[PDB]
Amino acid sequence: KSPAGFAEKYIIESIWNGRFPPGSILPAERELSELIGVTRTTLREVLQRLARDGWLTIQHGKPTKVNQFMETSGLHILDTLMTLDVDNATNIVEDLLAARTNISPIFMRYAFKANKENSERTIKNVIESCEALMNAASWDDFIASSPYAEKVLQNVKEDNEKDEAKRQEILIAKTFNFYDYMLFQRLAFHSGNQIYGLIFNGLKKLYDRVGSYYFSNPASRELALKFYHQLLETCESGQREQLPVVIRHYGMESALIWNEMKKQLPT
Amino acid sequence: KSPAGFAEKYIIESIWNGRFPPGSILPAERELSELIGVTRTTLREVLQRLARDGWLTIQHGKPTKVNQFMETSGLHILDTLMTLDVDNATNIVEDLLAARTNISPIFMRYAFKANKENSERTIKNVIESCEALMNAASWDDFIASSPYAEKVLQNVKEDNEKDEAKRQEILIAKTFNFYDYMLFQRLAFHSGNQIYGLIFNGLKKLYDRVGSYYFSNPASRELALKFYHQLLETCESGQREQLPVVIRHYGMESALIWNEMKKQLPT
Ligand SMILES: CCCCCCCCCCCCCCCC(=O)SCCNC(=O)CCNC(=O)[C@H](O)C(C)(C)COP(=O)(O)OP(=O)(O)OC[C@H]1O[C@@H](n2cnc3c(N)ncnc32)[C@H](O)[C@@H]1OP(=O)(O)O
Ligand SMILES: CCCCCCCCCCCCCCCC(=O)SCCNC(=O)CCNC(=O)[C@H](O)C(C)(C)COP(=O)(O)OP(=O)(O)OC[C@H]1O[C@@H](n2cnc3c(N)ncnc32)[C@H](O)[C@@H]1OP(=O)(O)O
Ligand SMILES: CCCCCCCCCCCCCCCC(=O)SCCNC(=O)CCNC(=O)[C@H](O)C(C)(C)COP(=O)(O)OP(=O)(O)OC[C@H]1O[C@@H](n2cnc3c(N)ncnc32)[C@H](O)[C@@H]1OP(=O)(O)O
Ligand SMILES: CCCCCCCCCCCCCCCC(=O)SCCNC(=O)CCNC(=O)[C@H](O)C(C)(C)COP(=O)(O)OP(=O)(O)OC[C@H]1O[C@@H](n2cnc3c(N)ncnc32)[C@H](O)[C@@H]1OP(=O)(O)O
Repeated sequence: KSPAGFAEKYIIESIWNGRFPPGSILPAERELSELIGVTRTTLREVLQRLARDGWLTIQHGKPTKVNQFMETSGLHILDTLMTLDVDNATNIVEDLLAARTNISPIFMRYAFKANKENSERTIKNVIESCEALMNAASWDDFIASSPYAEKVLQNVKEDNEKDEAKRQEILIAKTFNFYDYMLFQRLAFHSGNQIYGLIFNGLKKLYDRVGSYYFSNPASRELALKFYHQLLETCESGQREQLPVVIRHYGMESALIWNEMKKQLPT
Repeated sequence: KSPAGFAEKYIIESIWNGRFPPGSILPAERELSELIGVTRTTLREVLQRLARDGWLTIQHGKPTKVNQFMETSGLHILDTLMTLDVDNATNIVEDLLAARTNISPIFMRYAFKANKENSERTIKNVIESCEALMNAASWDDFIASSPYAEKVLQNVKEDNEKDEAKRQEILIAKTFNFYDYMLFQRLAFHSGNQIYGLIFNGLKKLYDRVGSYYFSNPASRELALKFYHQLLETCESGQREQLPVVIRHYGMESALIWNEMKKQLPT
């Protein structure tokens, strides 16, 4: 769908996986254009957006280079993080998603063990809210109920989509993501190790973008809700050993939904 | 024994664990002083150093406040991160160390299964250098040998300690840390998931501060080297499942060395 979007995605992912290492000089524009298979004019502007997003270093009368990162530019991994999306950084997102599956069994294990009460409260609260989000006649109906109408309206907004039916779906997606984030992030802080909770805080904007996209699929919400229940039942039963299975199982099943939805992406 | 260092440590860790949330108002200087148990004039200069380091917001005739950090200031987790050391953020560092123990079995497992050869090569490369660092007559002797004399001189420097005997010891500690970092960071990138490798990159400065301190103890170096060997044997034997045991064991033994060394910290 988008040749410009594809070129941006390729370069970014090439930098990410080390083909275009953070210090290196980018392949010549001619060779780079031939490589990715896009028009030379398209590539030349993609490089400029990519240098504004903080991936590249463009300079008059000099070879284009990949940026050094690691506080070299100062807040150089984060100014780029603001530009990350599902379209242009699919592999970066999937790595984060994989890591989320890998590490969740760790901090949720700590949380169910030292904060058995708090964990159950969190998961129950997410389940009730999500289940009230679904089942509702409309998004407004959900907001009209719910003890946290204020908190949700603060964090969930479209204000751009004007088609009533479409804005409704977007709001449902963002609201469900809102509670998915809450479940993982809050259980992360209940681990006793602030670093797990802090990671989610740092990545909330990207989290919101991918989540609002992922949970626009009804199956995504059904699967997650069912997964939340498994978490609750696993916690109250004190069955630790099942945690890595439940989470990895959900990671697998959510993976196949993700891959079906990965099709139809314009890049 | 440093009361000023303690006050700073208390405040920093209190922000970390949520007692003083990123938005909150700090307790008034007198009460905060009674609270931490340090003289208010000492606390008054500690607050000023803390506001220069980017933790607090002080204003004449107004309540001192904690800073927002998360994206509020935008990319603010780095302005504070550069000031952290073993003295003023002991608990923050211990959280990072625990997380390192928790997650290492994850990305090292991926690396041993998908990169068995490169993993063994990496571990062999680290073991040989460390064993050459030890056994060597001095740091200069290690540098005079070693195929990577240039690379190490680029990354390992004192340039401050004037006692030749003391500077020599510092260089040995920094050099061992150099290879400890290499083992974890490179196996993390060999996991296939760039995010694990990137975590170490982002925390390298703190890693170096803590490591040069930790590996200034000969037993720490002795212990780590033994651990590296076990990693090699775990990889070559293909016994992945043993990985979390080997790593948690080392986490245990390095912990008690850490705890013994925690005595004599001025804070
Ligand atoms: C706040 C905290 C979290 C922050 C985190 C947040 C993340 C928020 C997400 C946002 C996401 C957007 C921001 C992404 C921005 C990117 O950074 S993109 C991601 C890609 N980043 C990368 O660094 C690429 C990964 N790959 C690499 O770094 C390199 O390939 C490696 C792993 C360092 C090298 O791999 P290798 O094959 O094993 O090479 P190796 O044999 O080890 O030799 C390398 C060097 O070590 C030297 N060396 C080798 N052996 C020895 C020895 N025994 N002694 C001394 N030197 C030696 C070699 O001489 C060589 O020297 P150089 O010529 O390179 O200078
Ligand atoms: C870029 C890569 C990443 C980098 C990443 C950093 C990397 C790292 C290395 C650096 C190293 C330096 C290190 C620096 C150190 C620091 O500068 S940061 C130190 C700590 N910073 C923090 O932000 C810790 C913050 N902790 C907290 O905010 C809280 O403890 C928690 C855990 C999030 C909340 O606990 P909680 O009891 O479960 O709270 P909860 O029940 O959910 O209620 C809170 C809100 O949720 C709402 N709520 C509750 N139930 C519902 C419901 N059903 N529906 C809707 N709303 C609800 C409530 O209404 C309430 O609303 P608010 O009135 O507060 O606005
Ligand atoms: C933590 C903080 C991050 C959070 C950062 C926040 C930002 C986050 C971005 C967007 C946030 C939106 C979040 C809301 C919207 C959704 O919730 S989107 C949800 C969509 N779901 C996904 O994309 C799936 C994520 N990916 C995954 O969960 C994992 O990659 C999968 C699918 C479970 C695959 O697991 P895998 O270990 O990575 O790969 P795989 O080789 O197939 O599995 C290894 C198996 O072979 C064996 N094996 C182990 N190692 C190896 C090896 N190296 N080679 C071969 N075999 C191996 C193992 O035995 C294992 O089997 P079992 O352990 O079960 O016995
Ligand atoms: C993401 C960042 C990556 C890292 C990026 C590093 C960069 C940041 C700079 C530092 C880099 C310098 C490094 C170079 C210089 C050295 O090499 S310094 C190394 C010195 N060593 C240390 O400081 C010790 C590190 N700490 C550890 O390894 C682990 O905390 C320990 C010592 C193994 C113990 O932690 P633990 O496993 O979580 O707790 P533990 O009770 O002993 O055993 C686990 C049990 O606790 C229970 N538990 C229940 N609730 C909890 C809870 N809330 N918490 C803990 N355990 C719980 C569990 O049920 C669990 O059950 P089981 O395992 O028995 O089945």
